[PDB]
Amino acid sequence: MRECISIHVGQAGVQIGNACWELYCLEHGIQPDGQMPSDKTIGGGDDSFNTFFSETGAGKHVPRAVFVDLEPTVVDEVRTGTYRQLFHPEQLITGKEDAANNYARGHYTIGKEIVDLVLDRIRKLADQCTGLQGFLIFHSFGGGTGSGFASLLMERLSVDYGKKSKLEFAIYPAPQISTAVVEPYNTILTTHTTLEHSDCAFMVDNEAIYDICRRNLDIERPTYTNLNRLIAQIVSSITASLRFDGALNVDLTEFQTNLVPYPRIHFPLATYAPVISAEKAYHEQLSVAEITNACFEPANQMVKCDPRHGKYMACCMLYRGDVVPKDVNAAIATIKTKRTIQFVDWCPTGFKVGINYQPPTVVPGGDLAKVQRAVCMLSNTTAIAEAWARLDHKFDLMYAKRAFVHWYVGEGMEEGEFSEAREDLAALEKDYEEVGV
Amino acid sequence: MREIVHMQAGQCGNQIGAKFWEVISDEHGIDPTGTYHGDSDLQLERINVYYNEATGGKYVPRAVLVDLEPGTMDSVRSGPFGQIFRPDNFVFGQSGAGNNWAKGHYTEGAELVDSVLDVVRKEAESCDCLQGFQLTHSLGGGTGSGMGTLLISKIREEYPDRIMNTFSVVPSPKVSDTVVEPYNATLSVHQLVENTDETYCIDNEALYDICFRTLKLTTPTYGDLNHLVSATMSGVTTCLRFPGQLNADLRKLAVNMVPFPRLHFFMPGFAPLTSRGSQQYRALTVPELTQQMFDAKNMMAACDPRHGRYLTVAAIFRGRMSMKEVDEQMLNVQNKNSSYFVEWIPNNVKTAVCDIPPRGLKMSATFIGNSTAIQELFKRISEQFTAMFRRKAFLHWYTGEGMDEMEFTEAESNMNDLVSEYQQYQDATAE
Amino acid sequence: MREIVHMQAGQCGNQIGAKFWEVISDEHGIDPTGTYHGDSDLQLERINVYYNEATGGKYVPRAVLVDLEPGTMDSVRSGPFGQIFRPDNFVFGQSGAGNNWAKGHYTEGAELVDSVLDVVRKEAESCDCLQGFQLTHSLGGGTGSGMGTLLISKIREEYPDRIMNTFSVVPSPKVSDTVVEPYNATLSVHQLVENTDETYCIDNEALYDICFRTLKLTTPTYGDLNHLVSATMSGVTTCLRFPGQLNADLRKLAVNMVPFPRLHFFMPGFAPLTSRGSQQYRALTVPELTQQMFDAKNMMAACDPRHGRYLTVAAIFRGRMSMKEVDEQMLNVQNKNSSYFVEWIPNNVKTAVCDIPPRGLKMSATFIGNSTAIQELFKRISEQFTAMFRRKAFLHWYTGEGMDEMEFTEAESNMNDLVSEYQQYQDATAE
Amino acid sequence: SLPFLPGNSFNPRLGRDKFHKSQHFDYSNEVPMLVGGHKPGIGGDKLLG
Amino acid sequence: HALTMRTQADVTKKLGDRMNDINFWKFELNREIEEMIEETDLLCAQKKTLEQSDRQIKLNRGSKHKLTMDWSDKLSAFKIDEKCTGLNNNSTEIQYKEGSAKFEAVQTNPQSWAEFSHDNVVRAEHERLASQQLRNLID
Amino acid sequence: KEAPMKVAQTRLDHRTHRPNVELCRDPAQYRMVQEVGEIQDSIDKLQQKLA
Amino acid sequence: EQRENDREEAFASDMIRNDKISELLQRRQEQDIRNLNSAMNEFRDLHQQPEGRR
Amino acid sequence: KRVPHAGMKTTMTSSYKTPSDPKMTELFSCPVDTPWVIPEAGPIQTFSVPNMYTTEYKTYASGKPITV
Amino acid sequence: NKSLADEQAEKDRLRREQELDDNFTE
Amino acid sequence: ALPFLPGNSFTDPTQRKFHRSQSLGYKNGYALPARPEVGIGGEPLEVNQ
Amino acid sequence: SSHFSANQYKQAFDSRRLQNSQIPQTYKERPSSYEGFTQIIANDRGHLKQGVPRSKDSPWGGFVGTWEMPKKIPGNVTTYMSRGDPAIDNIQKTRAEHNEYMRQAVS
Ligand SMILES: Nc1nc2c(ncn2[C@@H]2O[C@H](COP(=O)(O)OP(=O)(O)OP(=O)(O)O)[C@@H](O)[C@H]2O)c(=O)[nH]1
Ligand SMILES: Nc1nc2c(ncn2[C@@H]2O[C@H](COP(=O)(O)OP(=O)(O)O)[C@@H](O)[C@H]2O)c(=O)[nH]1
Ligand SMILES: Nc1nc2c(ncn2[C@@H]2O[C@H](COP(=O)(O)OP(=O)(O)O)[C@@H](O)[C@H]2O)c(=O)[nH]1
Ligand SMILES: [Mg+2]
Repeated sequence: MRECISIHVGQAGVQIGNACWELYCLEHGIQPDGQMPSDKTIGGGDDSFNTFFSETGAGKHVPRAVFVDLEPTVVDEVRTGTYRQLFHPEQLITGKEDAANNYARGHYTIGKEIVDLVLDRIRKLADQCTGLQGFLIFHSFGGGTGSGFASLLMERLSVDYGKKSKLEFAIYPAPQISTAVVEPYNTILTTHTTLEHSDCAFMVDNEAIYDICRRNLDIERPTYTNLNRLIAQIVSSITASLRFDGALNVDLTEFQTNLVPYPRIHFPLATYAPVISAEKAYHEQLSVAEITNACFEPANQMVKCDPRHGKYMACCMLYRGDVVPKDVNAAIATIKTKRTIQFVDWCPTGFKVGINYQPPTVVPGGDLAKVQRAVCMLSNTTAIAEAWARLDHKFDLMYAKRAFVHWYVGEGMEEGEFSEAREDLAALEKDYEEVGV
Repeated sequence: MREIVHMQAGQCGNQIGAKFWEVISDEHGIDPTGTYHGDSDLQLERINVYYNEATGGKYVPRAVLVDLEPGTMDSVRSGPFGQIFRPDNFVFGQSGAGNNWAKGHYTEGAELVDSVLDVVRKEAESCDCLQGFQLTHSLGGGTGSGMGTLLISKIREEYPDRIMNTFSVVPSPKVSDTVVEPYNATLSVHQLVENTDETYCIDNEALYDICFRTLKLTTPTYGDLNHLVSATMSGVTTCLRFPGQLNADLRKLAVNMVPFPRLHFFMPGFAPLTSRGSQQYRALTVPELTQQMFDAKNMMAACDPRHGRYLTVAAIFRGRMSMKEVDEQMLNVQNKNSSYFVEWIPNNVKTAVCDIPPRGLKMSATFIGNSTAIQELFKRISEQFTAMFRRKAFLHWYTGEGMDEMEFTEAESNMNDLVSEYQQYQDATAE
Repeated sequence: MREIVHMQAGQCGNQIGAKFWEVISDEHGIDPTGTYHGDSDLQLERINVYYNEATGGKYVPRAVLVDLEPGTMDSVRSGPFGQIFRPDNFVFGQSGAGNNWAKGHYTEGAELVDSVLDVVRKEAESCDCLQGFQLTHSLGGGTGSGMGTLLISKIREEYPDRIMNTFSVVPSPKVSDTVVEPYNATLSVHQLVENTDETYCIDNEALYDICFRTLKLTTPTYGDLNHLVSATMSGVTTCLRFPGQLNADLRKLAVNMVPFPRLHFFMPGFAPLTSRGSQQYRALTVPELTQQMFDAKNMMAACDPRHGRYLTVAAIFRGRMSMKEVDEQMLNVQNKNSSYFVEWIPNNVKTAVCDIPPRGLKMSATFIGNSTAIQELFKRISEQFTAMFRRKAFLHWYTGEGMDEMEFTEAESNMNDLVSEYQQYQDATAE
Repeated sequence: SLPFLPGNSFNPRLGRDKFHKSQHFDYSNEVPMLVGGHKPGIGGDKLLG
Repeated sequence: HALTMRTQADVTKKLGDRMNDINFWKFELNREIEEMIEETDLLCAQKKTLEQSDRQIKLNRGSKHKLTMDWSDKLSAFKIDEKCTGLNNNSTEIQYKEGSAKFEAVQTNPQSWAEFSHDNVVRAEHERLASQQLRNLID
Repeated sequence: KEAPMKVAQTRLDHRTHRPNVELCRDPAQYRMVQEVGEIQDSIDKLQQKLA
Repeated sequence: EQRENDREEAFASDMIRNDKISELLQRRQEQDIRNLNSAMNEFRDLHQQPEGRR
Repeated sequence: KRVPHAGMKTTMTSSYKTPSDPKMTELFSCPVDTPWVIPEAGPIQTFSVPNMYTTEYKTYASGKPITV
Repeated sequence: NKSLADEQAEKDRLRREQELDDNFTE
Repeated sequence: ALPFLPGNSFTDPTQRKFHRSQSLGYKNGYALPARPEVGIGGEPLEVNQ
Repeated sequence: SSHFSANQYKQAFDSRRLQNSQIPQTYKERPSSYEGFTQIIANDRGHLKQGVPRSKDSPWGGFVGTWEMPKKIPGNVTTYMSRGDPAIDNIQKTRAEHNEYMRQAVS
């Protein structure tokens, strides 16, 4: 009955999808060939996998995912990888040319090449689903397929499916870490397109997760695998209550209601605790109050945006493990009595608590230690107006000289979309300052 | 043969009512497969208050499970005492309102009320007396508040004179567990005031305080909270379900509770309650039962009764006792605490005594009280509502699902009038 | 000793009647070879009603099998319980109507009705009392509708006083099953109004929801669909075959329902209906049996008697039960749902009771209703007919098979007049 | 499941691959007659008579 | 009744843990078999010094045979533990038999059985590395 | 107690067919042999009360 | 009165046993569906390899 | 001469490998056994209450005085 | 957690040996 | 060993399987409740009908 | 091209519980009733004769393809609350322009 269709667009989205589907296969006991390990006795005759893996009449558990990227490799790496038998051949869609860090290529010329095919696959998966909780779109604002085609797919999904829940996982561009030059252009255009065609877009960024891996896990070479493993743990703690028994159950259609106060303010943060290594987990108690304080500590954030400079508007706490609601209430009340954490005056009831009995899952060969309790904290501070200001300053800095505009012009968009995108983001910044005051 | 039709809606409803059914089944001697392994015939004499007779010794509960989303209903039908319910009494949707009163009341929740009323009509006309309906809902949620109050309104229109008892898990002073719970609580209590004739306000912080202080319990879990709530559900029905020296059914309780039609919010209580290693210090007697009832610690609401005035109060005792002892205890409480009771009503205590105690306990007692301290709960909800409503926050999620600001304004004014009524009856003098 | 002859026309009629002879051979103890292996003598005690006796112990059915192609009758003969039918009763042609009413009524069915009439005349003069005729067909096919209505017309010309029953598998509102169903149904109903004594309009979609919701069953299959239809026929006919406290044959049924001659279109219903694994929770009482009768979801037609108004209701309780429970439940359901009942007919329910329940059942109950809600079916058919006939859809087949357009206009006018009288008797008041 | 009953019937055709239908009725020269009686049932299964 | 049911639950849990251990070792040395086949095919392509290649390849083929011996043993143990975990009170296969509460003669510790499988895998890895060094020597 | 008594016993001898090295005295057989002794012990408590 | 109640209870018990037997047969038919699907997968893996196409 | 360990070995194939670890048992089953057995409430526990399941109507024509 | 840290240290040592081998076959 | 009275319920701290089997579901367009066969964690049900 | 309702059986036969989560196609349920007989308004070719009213819509229906859809979609907001007055004017203007674009593509 619970159904989440997971669309991974972009190279970042596809790699994060690899990590998250490895995590779900491990959590539901599905081997990489897509079958139960030659037994139907683990969990009995269970169908708790139905939230992620469609099941045929023979034991093959095909997932409910669509992996889309215009460029070859990466998706073809999934095709020729260890999880080759698990994924359906039409579930992995690949074009000929690459979007090449171009929002115009992703949105007008090359993105519209594959959008009918991707929508057809999404339609078949939705018709196979017995009642959708929503879509989970994994992408990055860096540019190209994860920006232009992601915005186009969201726009067409808003056309077709109406008021269906769309939960987004965006690798937001880091404040100083960057791997491209047109990241502000692509981010401004994608945000302007997807202000109205979105519900709740969780943000992560590579710089803050690098700092997390350096400080907590003590990894001096964090590659994208570790980053995607923490993102997989975040999305698994998000979706755990649809598939595991919990004291307080939260589903996918409550994250918009409990975290979007106003229709343009739909860009929440993300935090996971306790992100810890084995030698530090041997020392630390990792109690409920400790991890609850660690979530609101302004060093465990994964968005690289100090929330002391902003005011909390909403929070969604997702506890999992052998956590008790009595200590949950005690810790979340001590946070409210604490003065470092500051809330808006118009939201006294600013928390949504969801408790799940299932302990966190330890991947083999991973970096996180084995913990009995965990919190996935989902804040909605107005501190992100700082990041919007820095991004808008970069956009104006490259836009006054009209640099890199001729690529977008030659690939199918004029100056009007640039101008109205910057106007919309300035209006968004004024909205953030107004909702802050 | 006063039947009672049970209704559990929402996640909290489907948990609390399931615990209620598995604590009623042990009192009436019903095993998990549904047969009657009873000790005395007193368990079988009044089993039709909650059960319908089936083939053999099978007794099926008269409960309706309503939810817009499977989940905890699957959990309670896969746990113990979950296969006794009839599979047709499991009306479920597919989306879920999910902390949205508008989505639970004026959307896809409204295209389940036909099936729910079909099930309720079946279980209602499969009766002969039909004392009342009771609901176990969860003010602060989507399918507990909205859909539950919609069912309350429709069934109140169908059956006006029968009892419409509700058990509302109200929002907490500290900790929210839902961002939009002031909106949900106000929009649900607006329906509750005009529709229901008696409503028991259970608060999760009060349950936590009882389990942490009277019971210690280290790690309580929601099972013990639901057990406390369920014990007080059974405490107001034990007079119907077993013979006593002084019987008082739900209608007698309502008549001796509410002085005015808009004062039907009580604070329940169950007070044989000891710690783990505290049996050696309390040899249970009627006087310490009464002082544990009237103690502010063992009140299942955040409303301190010392910050108010007891309009009326009822006490349903179970077990073996002396009526002289019971009446002298309540008179002694009233005479010592004169200012905590309204002076224009003499003997605010309505006593009922049933001979049959709960199993294990020698004798028990259930406390319910209509006091003017519930204005603190309604005033806190009004304060949070007017904090969230001035800036129009989290309100497009309601007006896009299809309502208007006039309903919010009317609900706020209704609850303010409720606060004003409680305040004017708190400080009213005799002459 | 009152004999009735059974005719099957078309694919639907052939399969439904084959299942009907299967179930009424099972309840009479007839093995597939044709002999008798029943337990009690009551099974063969009134065996003359449905079976003719050959030499020895052979009991052939009193059935006529009509289809323009060997086809479905070939499957029936090469199916179980297919060897009991006499090979001389299989009347078939060579061409086969291509879902064409004009072909089944004017071209292909014209030069086969003589052979069918000779078979029917012989098999009816073999009778001793000859109560009447019953025909199974659909109003959506070529030889089911056209040849069936031609048979009805010729048989009413032959024997004008005998009872006529049709089982009339009507087109469904949802899905299609044939694209020329409005033409076939409009041309067949125009014959059924002026030539049938009673007509049970049976809907595939209503039977689908009956077989899939109230019986679960996952894959329903036409075996179970036709068996539900056959169970309704057995419950209708049973007072001829088994004794009871208050018996009622076909003429009693037709007299006590049909108020005015062109209002003999009924909705059948069989109401023991237990889902898989809910018999443990089932109570098995007369009030529950009557409640499962008088539920709108249990009708075998798409029309809603809650939308319409009941004219006459016939209930046959086939089994052992009490006149107390039966009569008081009929009175209670009437007095509660007096809105869905005509006031100018006081106590508009006929009650019949048999004594032999189905094998494996304690009690059964067949439901027949003559509500004014059945005008919705004819409104659907007539509106689809208008939408096709305005643009002359598929009309070249009917005109090229030698048949004019004034036949279509007269059929539509008769159906619209039928809806007019049904609405008139719905909204007419007492005084 | 021993009594017949509405809906209490299962599938004997389960797992079968052949569903061949034999022509039991045909016109020999001009008259209709049962040309079967020596032909099997559905899928080649033997009949009774 | 409570004690007998709860002991049965503990027995089923321990059988499930044993089944997981069998499945892990099964998959591990099956993967080792696959790498042995792939390395053998590469050595065949490199062969197409010759006597040394023949000896090393024969050692590889024998190590693959020993791994397959172990795989058959673990597959048989897995199919046994499947039905032993699946059996319960309601199942019909449950049967009278004579006194079977015995500890047999010469049995293995779990650590000794895991050590035997680990030594098989280590010997296969040594043969694989030797064949890789032989391929590098040829090239 | 008749069902769980033979659930143990049928499980033992079916686990004696482990071919060469899988015949293991794992920490499942230790609890499983004790189950045979315990259920027979608990039968004797019931039969003593039955007598 | 005892004979009336005994007849009603005996009929009811026959109902329960028939429904339980029917449900068990339905579960066996579902397992047969799974077995036929596995056999079809084995037939596709055996007789329908891409090299076997003409 | 290509380097042996980091020569041709893709990141996903070296990191997103098939899961294989001897500690998969602890993922879904605790090695610590549960330290209790709990039966249902019994007759000696529901009848330890003095004069249990009797009412005040039973003292009529009983012959015993009322000390309850 | 002790076993996890021990095998992570062993994997780190094997990493160091492999990277040293790559550096010296450069 | 204990009566069912408020704080006399003990939960197992060892189990970590949990999950949730989907029993109540939809097929075609209708509510099939379906018989539950798996508890919370694959443990057998205390009642088997 | 019609459903004409199912009375009791509206629990099923809606697209959301028929596993079709897209936007439903709305039909005309609760069918009407006529008095009898129809005008023929068509020849033996399916053509509409001279005089009958004809729809101004396209005879091939309306299906705006991917490459003729407008490059801007409004957002499906249907709330108009807590927005500025220029914001509401902008949403209404772009709704009108995109509806005009779809009408241009259809006809
Ligand atoms: N967390 C995480 N971020 C990634 C990963 N891969 C890429 N990114 C981020 O994605 C941003 C660039 O977007 P890409 O996904 O590479 O671009 P694209 O979606 O493939 O579209 P094109 O550039 O046209 O090919 C970079 O700034 C990275 O921060 C990954 O594996 N994990
Ligand atoms: N007493 C009690 N309260 C509960 C239980 N489950 C949830 N709640 C409370 O219900 C509130 C959440 O409401 P929710 O169940 O999500 O409402 P719904 O979405 O309409 O079902 C929280 O504040 C919890 O404190 C329970 O089992 N017992
Ligand atoms: N209930 C039921 N309906 C049937 C069966 N076979 C056909 N029908 C219905 O009959 C209609 C088609 O009529 P058809 O049998 O082709 O008539 P014919 O062409 O004159 O033989 C369809 O709407 C079907 O729903 C059956 O075995 N059972
Ligand atoms: Mg790329």
